[PDB]
Amino acid sequence: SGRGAPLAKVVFRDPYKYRLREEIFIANEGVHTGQFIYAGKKASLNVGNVLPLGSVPEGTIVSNVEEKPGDRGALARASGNYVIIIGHNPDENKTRVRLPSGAKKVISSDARGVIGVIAGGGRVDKPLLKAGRAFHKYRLKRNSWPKTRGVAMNPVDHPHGGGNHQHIGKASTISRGAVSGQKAGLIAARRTGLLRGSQKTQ
Amino acid sequence: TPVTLAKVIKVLGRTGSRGGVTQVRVEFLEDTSRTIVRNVKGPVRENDILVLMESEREARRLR
Amino acid sequence: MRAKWRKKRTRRLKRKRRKVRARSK
Amino acid sequence: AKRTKKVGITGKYGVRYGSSLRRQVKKLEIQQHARYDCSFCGKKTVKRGAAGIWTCSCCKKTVAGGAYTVSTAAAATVRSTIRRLREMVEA
Amino acid sequence: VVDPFTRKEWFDIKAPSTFENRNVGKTLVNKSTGLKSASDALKGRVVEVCLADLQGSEDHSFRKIKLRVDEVQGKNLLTNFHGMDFTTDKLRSMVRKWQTLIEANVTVKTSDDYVLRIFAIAFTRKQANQVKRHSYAQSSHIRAIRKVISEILTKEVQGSTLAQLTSKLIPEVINKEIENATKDIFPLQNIHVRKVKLLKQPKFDVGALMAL
Amino acid sequence: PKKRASNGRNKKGRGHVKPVRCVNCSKSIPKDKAIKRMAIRNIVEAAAVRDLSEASVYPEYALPKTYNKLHYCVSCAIHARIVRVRSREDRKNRAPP
Amino acid sequence: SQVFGVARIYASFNDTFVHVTDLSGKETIARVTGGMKVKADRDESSPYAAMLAAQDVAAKCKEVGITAVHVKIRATGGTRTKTPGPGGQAALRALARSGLRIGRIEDVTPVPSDSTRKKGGRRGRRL
RNA sequence: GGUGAAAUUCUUGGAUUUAUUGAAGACUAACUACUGCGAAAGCAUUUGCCAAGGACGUUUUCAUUAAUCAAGAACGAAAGUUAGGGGAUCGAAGAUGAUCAGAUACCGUCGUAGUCUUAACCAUAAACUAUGCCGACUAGGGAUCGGGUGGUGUUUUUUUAAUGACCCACUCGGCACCUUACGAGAAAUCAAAGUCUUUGGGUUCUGGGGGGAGUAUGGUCGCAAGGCUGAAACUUAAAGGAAUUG
RNA sequence: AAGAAAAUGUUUUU
Ligand SMILES: [K+]
Ligand SMILES: [K+]
Ligand SMILES: [K+]
Ligand SMILES: [Mg+2]
Ligand SMILES: [Mg+2]
Ligand SMILES: [Mg+2]
Ligand SMILES: [Mg+2]
Ligand SMILES: [Mg+2]
Ligand SMILES: [Mg+2]
Ligand SMILES: [Mg+2]
Ligand SMILES: [Mg+2]
Ligand SMILES: [Mg+2]
Ligand SMILES: [Mg+2]
Ligand SMILES: [Mg+2]
Ligand SMILES: [Mg+2]
Ligand SMILES: [Mg+2]
Ligand SMILES: [Mg+2]
Ligand SMILES: [Mg+2]
Ligand SMILES: [Mg+2]
Ligand SMILES: [Mg+2]
Ligand SMILES: [Mg+2]
Ligand SMILES: [Zn+2]
Ligand SMILES: [Zn+2]
Repeated sequence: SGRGAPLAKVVFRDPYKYRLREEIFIANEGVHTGQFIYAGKKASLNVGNVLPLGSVPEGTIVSNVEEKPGDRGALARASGNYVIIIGHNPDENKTRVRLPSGAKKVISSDARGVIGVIAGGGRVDKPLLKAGRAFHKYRLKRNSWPKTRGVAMNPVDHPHGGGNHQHIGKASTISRGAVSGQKAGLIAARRTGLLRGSQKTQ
Repeated sequence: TPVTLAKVIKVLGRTGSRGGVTQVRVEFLEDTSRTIVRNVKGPVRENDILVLMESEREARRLR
Repeated sequence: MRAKWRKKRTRRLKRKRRKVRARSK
Repeated sequence: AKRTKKVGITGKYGVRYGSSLRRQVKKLEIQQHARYDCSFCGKKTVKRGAAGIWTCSCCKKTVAGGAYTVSTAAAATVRSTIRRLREMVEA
Repeated sequence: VVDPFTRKEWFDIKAPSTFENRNVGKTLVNKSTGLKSASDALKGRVVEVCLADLQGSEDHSFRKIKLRVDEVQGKNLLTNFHGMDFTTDKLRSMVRKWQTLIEANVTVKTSDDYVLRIFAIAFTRKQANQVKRHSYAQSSHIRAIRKVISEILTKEVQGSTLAQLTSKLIPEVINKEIENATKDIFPLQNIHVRKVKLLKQPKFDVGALMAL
Repeated sequence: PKKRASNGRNKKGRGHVKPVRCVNCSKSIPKDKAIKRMAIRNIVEAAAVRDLSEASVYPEYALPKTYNKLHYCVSCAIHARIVRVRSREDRKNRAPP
Repeated sequence: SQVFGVARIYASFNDTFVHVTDLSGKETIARVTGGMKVKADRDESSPYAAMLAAQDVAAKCKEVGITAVHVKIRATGGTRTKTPGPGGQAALRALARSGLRIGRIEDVTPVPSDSTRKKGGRRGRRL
């Protein structure tokens, strides 16, 4: 509930006690029930396996990537999202990766990730098409919907409120150094207007 | 100042937009077993001694 | 006038005429 | 008889929400409700549960897939890339 | 104001184990210091040196050899085979019009651990009494020739180590074998093994490195 | 009327030929219509073949040649004098000079 | 008896590079261009500028300890020219005349098995 | 770096160049040709799988089952549209630099859409050989692609020979070419554009001086851009084709 | 190898 990507329940044996330990992975697309998942440094490069970032070749696509060794997954967890291994640094062992947003990050080679892409991709390509469907989407996430426009409020309620016409009144670009209650609008905007140009700035 | 002199052994032809220079196949006085083509603007004939600032400079035709 | 650009001008005139026709009823 | 000319599945939406949005919803709903070939038992019995989950009514195997189709182009490309890298590593 | 070449020390490359001659030349690198070792700066360098310069015989003016540094032993860079390539001038001279060019390539693992891709070329030629002025192939014979060449290369590699494949490439016996096995299809004047590319190296294994 | 009997190109029985780019101006021209001249030029002439031979360390080096196939558009070929306008009778002579 | 380096004459149009390096190519020795020798913004490709640059590079090579160079000539290559500029020839001749020994002439102009789309549009530069 | 020359731009946070690796997407050089295949648009890396096809060979089979075709359909370059993927290069728009009298143009540096791909549309090109398809006949000549037949044929090893390549002769089919035209045409030119006032082998489509005009209106297809069908009022003595001399 | 600029010209009559 509240998550676009499905979860995969994976049962491991406890190496130190006779019992089973069940873990809740985020299922990578192509993983099926009854499949054997191999997690560790010596696991093979198959979809669904969990390997340290330093043990995979360049260009590998991974998911549920650790920012630090042992934090159990922080990056590329939403549906359809993935991280690409773009470089290795054997001395001072680090792995360069490209994040879903396009940012370049340097992670320890001991951090782990799951081979493949997060399942459930293409979810946002379907129009919600109904206020009710948006209602049920956020009903299972948090109380952040619906949103009243700040200009539709009174001056006591919001920086944008008031006036005989609905208008901001002052520049909606807000400085990063603003204080709480002033940060309404576009915070620390480098630019505004319809985006014309490319991504992946040099 | 580098010193080198040569002697024209053959006249190639007139050259330049206005025909002002002439191309000469010219053989160095010292180390005569070495020949280069040069551009000279004044009136020349065969068997004329010229003085060169540089030795290694291929003179090309003037379009 | 080049026939290609005359064709383009005629196409523009046709769209304008159709739009005015639709604005009228 | 053919009951609707072009709306198909989105005929339940009436005249609301706009033709273009209804068209996109038509495409993705047809994908979402189509029946698919099982890769394990060889039957056309794989249908979607919740988003991203595709269960076969026969042999009861469940596979993680796309939100509205069993296998996305992204996952096909990733499978090809991982196969190439795995073959390079083990060969 | 810096004059960086005073802080550089010279090394001599003892490149091969088996071609003809150990000494191929010298390289320079900064003097090893606390945080940037000369051995680390080296050991990744690749030198492309002519097989004619290896063998002393001018009939190897093409077929350049790639050798990358593996180890440092007292100002001596021991290398090993990294790849082989024809020269651009030789390749362009072989490529001529009014004849069919045949190109084959195979990916194969050597006998011990090495993964290589072999690029072989061949060219159609006229018979001695031929009157027709182009002598083209019918592309089914081309398929058969490519199959034969691929089989020959697959047999010659993977039954021999990297060193044995080097010692087999130098005398060019694979070319004669391809000639013999493809003569019954077309004359094929110009069989050559134009390129050997190293795709994957095994673990370093300085033990077999120190075979020179 | 029709200036050239077949066409200003060489394509009969094909319909389409993949284009090539002019070396001089980068104009897109079909491979058959482009004026193609092969250059086998000695890599170092410089009126200095003997000079390089003297400086060489190998006896009888047998210096190489540089090979380059140049494809020209009609306009660039005419301007750079790879081809010249010919009379009506001279146009029908396909033999090289 | 001789110490070999690599000459690496890149003769583009509008400029020429004479790049003497070690046999490996990682360590460089006196990369000098005709733009370093003449200042007009147009003469970088002049054979005189190329000769001066090659002479300076060869002098620095002789002061560093290099005796001979294996020459690698290349043009802009890729998708643009494939034809050496006017200055590479003069650079080679000046290197030969400046006392350095010359060996193993090679053309290493990057020639694609085919190209990305060439610059200029389909109709090309219309001057 | 770029140009004829510039300038925008990058650059001692090291530009350009060199070396070792790696990734992504496009594409398939040279070989490549008056060469091949396809109904056309088109199709150029290897290999495998799947079906398809022409030419030839045939003392095989059926026996008129055929040609061309309104209505009706399948495919249909590029650009363009919709939704995903991908987005290296080039690059409508746009941003800049210069030139200019002006230059939101040519030239220069970026760069969105697009360029690639899947699923759908669109159905147009100087979609050209500006030459409908089927059939018969009328010159000479040499090449070349595919098949077949023959030879005291050359070369290749199997062990006599034989497939392979090659030479010569013949033949069917094909892309074309050279000469001359009996002939044709206004001519350019044409082996079909000939067999035509000595006018008839079969059949489909289209045109009737130039504009207005592929426009108005109606219909129809398309999301749209637009496609198909398609006038007249009115105006005009020329417009046009080939060739000749300046 | 390449090499800057160049817009305009009333009607009828021969
Ligand atoms: K307000
Ligand atoms: K220039
Ligand atoms: K793009
Ligand atoms: Mg909102
Ligand atoms: Mg609101
Ligand atoms: Mg209110
Ligand atoms: Mg307030
Ligand atoms: Mg405020
Ligand atoms: Mg004309
Ligand atoms: Mg066409
Ligand atoms: Mg300059
Ligand atoms: Mg011009
Ligand atoms: Mg190719
Ligand atoms: Mg062919
Ligand atoms: Mg019809
Ligand atoms: Mg301006
Ligand atoms: Mg497209
Ligand atoms: Mg049409
Ligand atoms: Mg037509
Ligand atoms: Mg006329
Ligand atoms: Mg006048
Ligand atoms: Zn099943
Ligand atoms: Zn051009």
